[PDB]
Amino acid sequence: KLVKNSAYYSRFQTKFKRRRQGKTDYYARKRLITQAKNKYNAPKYRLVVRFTNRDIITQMVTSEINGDKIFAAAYSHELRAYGINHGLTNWAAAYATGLLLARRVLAKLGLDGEYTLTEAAETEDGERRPFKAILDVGLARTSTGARVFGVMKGASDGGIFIPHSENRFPGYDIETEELDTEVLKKYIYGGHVAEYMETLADDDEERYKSQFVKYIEDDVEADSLEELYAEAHKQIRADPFRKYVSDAPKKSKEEWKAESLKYKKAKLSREERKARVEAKIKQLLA
Amino acid sequence: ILSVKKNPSNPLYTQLGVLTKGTIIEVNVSDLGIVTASGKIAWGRYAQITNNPENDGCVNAVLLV
Amino acid sequence: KAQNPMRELRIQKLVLNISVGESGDRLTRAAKVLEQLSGQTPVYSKARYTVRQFGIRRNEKIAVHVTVRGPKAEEILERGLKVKEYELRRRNFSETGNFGFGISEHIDLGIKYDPSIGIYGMDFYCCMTRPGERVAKRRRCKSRIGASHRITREETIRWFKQRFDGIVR
Amino acid sequence: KVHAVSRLAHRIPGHGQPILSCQFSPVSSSRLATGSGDNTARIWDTDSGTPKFTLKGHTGWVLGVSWSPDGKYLATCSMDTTVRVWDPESGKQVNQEFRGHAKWVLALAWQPYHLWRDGTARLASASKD
Amino acid sequence: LPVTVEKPTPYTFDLGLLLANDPNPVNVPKTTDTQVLEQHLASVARDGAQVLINQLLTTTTITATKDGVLLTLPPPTTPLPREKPVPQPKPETKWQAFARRRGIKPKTREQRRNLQYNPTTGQWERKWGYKGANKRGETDPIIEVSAAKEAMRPEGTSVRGDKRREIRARVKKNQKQMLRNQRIAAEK
Amino acid sequence: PRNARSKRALEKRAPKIVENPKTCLFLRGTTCSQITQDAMNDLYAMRQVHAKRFHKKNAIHPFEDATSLCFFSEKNDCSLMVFGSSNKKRPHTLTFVRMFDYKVLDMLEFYLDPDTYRSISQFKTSKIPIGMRPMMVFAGTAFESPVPNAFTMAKSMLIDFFRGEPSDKIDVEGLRFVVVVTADEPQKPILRLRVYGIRTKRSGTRLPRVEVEEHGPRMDFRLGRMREPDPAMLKEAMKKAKTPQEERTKKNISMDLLGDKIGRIH
Amino acid sequence: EPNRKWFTNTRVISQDTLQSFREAMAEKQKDPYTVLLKSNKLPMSLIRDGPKLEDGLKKHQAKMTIEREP
RNA sequence: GUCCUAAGGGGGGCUCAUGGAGAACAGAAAUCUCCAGUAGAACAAAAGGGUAAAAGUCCCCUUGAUUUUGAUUUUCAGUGU
RNA sequence: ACGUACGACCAUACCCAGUGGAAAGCACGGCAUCCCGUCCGCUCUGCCCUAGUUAAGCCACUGAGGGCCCGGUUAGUAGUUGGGUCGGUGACGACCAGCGAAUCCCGGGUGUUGUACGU
Repeated sequence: KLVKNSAYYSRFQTKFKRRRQGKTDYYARKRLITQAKNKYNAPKYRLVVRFTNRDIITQMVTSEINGDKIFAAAYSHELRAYGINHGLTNWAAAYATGLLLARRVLAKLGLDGEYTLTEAAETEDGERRPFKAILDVGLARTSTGARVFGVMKGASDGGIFIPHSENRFPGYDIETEELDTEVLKKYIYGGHVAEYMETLADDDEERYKSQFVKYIEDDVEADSLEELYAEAHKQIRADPFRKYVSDAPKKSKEEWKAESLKYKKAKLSREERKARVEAKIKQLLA
Repeated sequence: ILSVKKNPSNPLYTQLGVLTKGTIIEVNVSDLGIVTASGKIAWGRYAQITNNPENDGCVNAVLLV
Repeated sequence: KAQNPMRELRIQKLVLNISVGESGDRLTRAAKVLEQLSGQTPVYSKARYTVRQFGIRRNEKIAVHVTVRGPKAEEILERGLKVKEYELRRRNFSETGNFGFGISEHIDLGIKYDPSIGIYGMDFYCCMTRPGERVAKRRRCKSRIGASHRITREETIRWFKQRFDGIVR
Repeated sequence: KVHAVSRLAHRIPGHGQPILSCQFSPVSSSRLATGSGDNTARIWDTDSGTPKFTLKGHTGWVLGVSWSPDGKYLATCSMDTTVRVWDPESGKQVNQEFRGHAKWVLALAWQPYHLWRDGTARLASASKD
Repeated sequence: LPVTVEKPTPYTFDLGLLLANDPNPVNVPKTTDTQVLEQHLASVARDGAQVLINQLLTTTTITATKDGVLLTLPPPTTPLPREKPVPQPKPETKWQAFARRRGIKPKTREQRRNLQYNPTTGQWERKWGYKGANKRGETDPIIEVSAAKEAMRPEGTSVRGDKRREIRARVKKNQKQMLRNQRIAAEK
Repeated sequence: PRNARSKRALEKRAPKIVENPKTCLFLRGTTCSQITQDAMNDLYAMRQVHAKRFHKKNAIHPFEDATSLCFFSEKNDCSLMVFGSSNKKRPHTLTFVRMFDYKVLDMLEFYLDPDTYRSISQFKTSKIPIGMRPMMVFAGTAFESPVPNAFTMAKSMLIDFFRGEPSDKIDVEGLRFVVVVTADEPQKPILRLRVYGIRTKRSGTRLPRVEVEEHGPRMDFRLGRMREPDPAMLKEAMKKAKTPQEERTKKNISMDLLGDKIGRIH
Repeated sequence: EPNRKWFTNTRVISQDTLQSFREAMAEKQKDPYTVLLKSNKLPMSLIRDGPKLEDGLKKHQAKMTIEREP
């Protein structure tokens, strides 16, 4: 018998579009955005961390009825302005991107005429409150040593109150329930990549050149990475909104509209469709 | 002493509040300087009587920590 | 567009299975044979249902298998086609592009006989796959493989002919 | 305006014994010095919550750590009747240990930076003797 | 520009529901201009929001905590219907009526614990449940059996299931009594 | 209920002294216009957290038989319902149903004006966050009738719809959206539903200056058919249970500032 | 029997509650026509005001002089 | 008549019944591989819309077998902490 | 306008096949020391962004067959209530109103949209 029949197609119920695309866990999303211990009607912020092949995407998101709003965004390709040109997806670049997003959020809020109800009803015994967000890892696996927690560590060190434990950081030992902060420092300043460079340079020179061809070409040694990332952190903390210009071709928005509309294929009209139907009928008759 | 929690011999002895050896009692621990993880002050804890009060004229207890 | 390097056929995995049908020492010896052939620990499979005719019970271990990837799978199925004299029959190749064959003596494969383990026959199944299979296997953005990218019975047949110099009857 | 500290920033392990003294650098809060009973002092980077340096060499509990007013030296006074001066941005000891106290050295005091004469710094150590 | 509005009849408030009631008439223009219509409606909305914000900021106490600035609200006063009836006491069961008539006091939580001390083994064990004292001996190696009782024992049955038989009988009796009480309560 | 999760569900569905927040079921008849569906979408967007939505067509006429509505309330634990329909006599109808003890307490029909209806997406403003309750403002003389009428019932139903979750405290940053319902006593009056976002400005005083900006939706209704509650069922539903944290006041017995029980002698 | 309830805090109190009880104890007045029917179990050593400074100095003056000069 | 570190709770990974094509014994029915599979399986209830990166099924951690406090609600208390 | 990250409606978006893709971005991809996890580095995790490639994913268009969604028609019709209101002793036959379907038929369509950053 045929499984895919008219009754099957009629009774079939599709999933959500992003579930079909495999991009959203709605089970996690409902408990992330619609559930709370306190019912004080306050806004909620989530730190969305996503990873691509060549980039790291960090966003600060609130949820509204017609779609999510992005309070601030930082990317690992913006890190070239602070001096990181290689390894934009590694754990250290994740830390630097999280730190950059933290500094941008604080600078946008001014914690680095219209005035708020908090300022209107502030009590004399009132103190500045930290900015709070909850981590959103999406579909990524939360194992010990993942880079979502590197982004979280960078943002927390930058000054965003993210509730977390420390058993998913690199260097944590589950037997002693203790965190090796030397290993954590090595990962923050990118020393694991440097040990990989030295190990390859000692054992397999061909793999060393093939994997780190850009490091050798731009003269980025293994021993310079610690002070390079430290200087990047200092520059991020100093100037969180530095402008970076890419090597991609630059045109205006209307020029890009014209460029894309020149390659867009238009949808056929009713007259053209009827003409094609008549031509097909004539071909079938002939 | 705040209360008598469990006399090991008899629930009637617990109800009467008999202080004997091995009795679990509730004591006021305000003077010991104990705080919880939330910052709250712990002023009531459990101790066990480690002597014979009828023979000694005093109640000696050990905190259960 | 078939000349593109990303449409090159290659072996994805080779699965070696032994279905002894009885739990205990025979299954243990079959697992030992699979382990010494492959280099990795095998997997015990349990019976789904209870069949009184076959003498099996639900949730009882009756079979053992190993999945092998990489050049190890290639050398093992090369040994198996050395055993089978590089001759395959048309029903062995599936409509989805995979194939397989079963042998009756693992001693013929190139391992020394031991009286402790005995003689076991066992079957090979090779899965053929073009690059781009991560699309249907990754957790995030999992989707289907395109129709032109799928491997057909004729494609795996002449791949076998040109690469392994075998005969298909 | 200084705002009230309300939450934990970092919890950094590494000392093997109870901590007896702590002091920030006068230059910035990014560098902290802690002297403990495990015969060591330690420089911490407080931005990332990581260790930076471990100053070893005392054979008693480091009862006191003290940054120089300009922030270029760190003095440690210990239970082993000694005082040592360390370079905080390299982690190495400056010259040798200071000898001459009979008993436990309990407190330190740098001369103020505007009073430094003869091209040098002066350090006062108070001891149990 | 003022932050206080004047109307012939004052507003009323229910700050528990954040509700402001405006009993003054809303003189909607009898025109066809949607612009001035929504302008008048927005003016009324602005007045209502203004008086509600003023009432909340003046007559609710303010507490500044680590979460933020909170206003302590009164309980709601606007009457609203419930979705389900108020809970009522259950009808008394046969045991509860008998205990009320005979003065039988309920057992204390320490008395009714599933724990007891076994002297012979010198250990703490459960009275019932998994490995309970009601199934004592069913896993021991050696059990003496009396000849008369084993002669009266039917064929196939063993002494290792007698306690399970008694437990099942007691469970069946308790279930029958519970079902009888449930049927009587459903009749009432 | 042998299963623990099923026992949890039954205990959640059981009546309580302090009730759970009410749930609204959104559903449509056999025929339903796109304007009615968009209105139901806007109301669901206002009430996403405590609503369930059906997506099929139901052959239900609420003022003829409501046994199916009682069955749906039974199955979904939904005490409020928004039921959409269409007809030649009434082209755009939103039927609000309020339930009690899985039985129909009362019902009211709203007739939507198709020409003045504006959806949420037609206003280009920042929208309300998910789960955040708005404040409510009811304006006009139609809500102060001495006799209970359709406008009083509409006020009660809209308050119960936009009630949200009860809370003794609220953050001052959660006072940013207001829902205004305007209706006048008198040929049939028009009940107007608007949603605004609140902006505050300095005015030189302690109290800020409130300015509003339209958020959507824009709704115009004419009140139609109404099913009133029975008096006994209304009395039972309007009974207010007393919390166990509410002390029964005893004569000459009080609790002082240190918690001691104090007696009074005259 | 071994039980985890023996090693936990039976009574806890917060700093806000302690401050409120301190304010209440400061604002306590005496009324002859009010009778105490049931005492509230409170950590009264943390609530009651401390002894006077002259008493606190005098109560340790003897031991202080003996420690200074044996 | 047997077996079980009990159930439960939280977190994580996976997708089921079935059909087609294939693989020594293996043949309608044993195990393994691929494809198609709105759930047509399982688990609960008695849907006229229960659940699919789960409420299904396997791993990790707890298993402590019914905690403490209360001037509050209801009932009782000649043994009223 | 195109791409990406979160989304809102949740098939006009789904099931199957073909053609094309400037720019960048996604993606396939390369390597298993360290973090981490499997029978299998298949998945997960880490390192590279160099090199190959648009073959697949993805996007746009087209095509059948289904499916799905709108508007009219059905039609104020069947049917349901109402001596309702007129006769009929009454039951009922019209009429009056209130509610109020569906099948069939016709026509159209095969996704709109928010935030942020880029091309």
